[PDB]
Amino acid sequence: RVPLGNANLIGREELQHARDAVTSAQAQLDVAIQQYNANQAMILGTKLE
Amino acid sequence: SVVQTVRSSFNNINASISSINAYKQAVVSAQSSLDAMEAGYSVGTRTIVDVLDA
Repeated sequence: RVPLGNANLIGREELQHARDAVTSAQAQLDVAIQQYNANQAMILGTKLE
Repeated sequence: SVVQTVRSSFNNINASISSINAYKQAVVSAQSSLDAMEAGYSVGTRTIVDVLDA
């Protein structure tokens, strides 16, 4: 969507929404990654015994 | 024939008056719509195609 806005062929609210969507997706990914890391704190990559 | 012609002309004048009033109202409505569309574009909620169409 960015190039259309560069030439002023879409509303600026459309660019704001897309950028905010990218940021929100990044935050959700961070939440998932930290959850997984929290789970891995109880194993520390050691054998079963 | 003269009778019918003069009567018809009179009715035509009246119809013209009414049509003029209608068209003035239409012009005002279109102006309001254009102002709305332009303000939206100024604040950034509309494109420029809408301005040109208005």
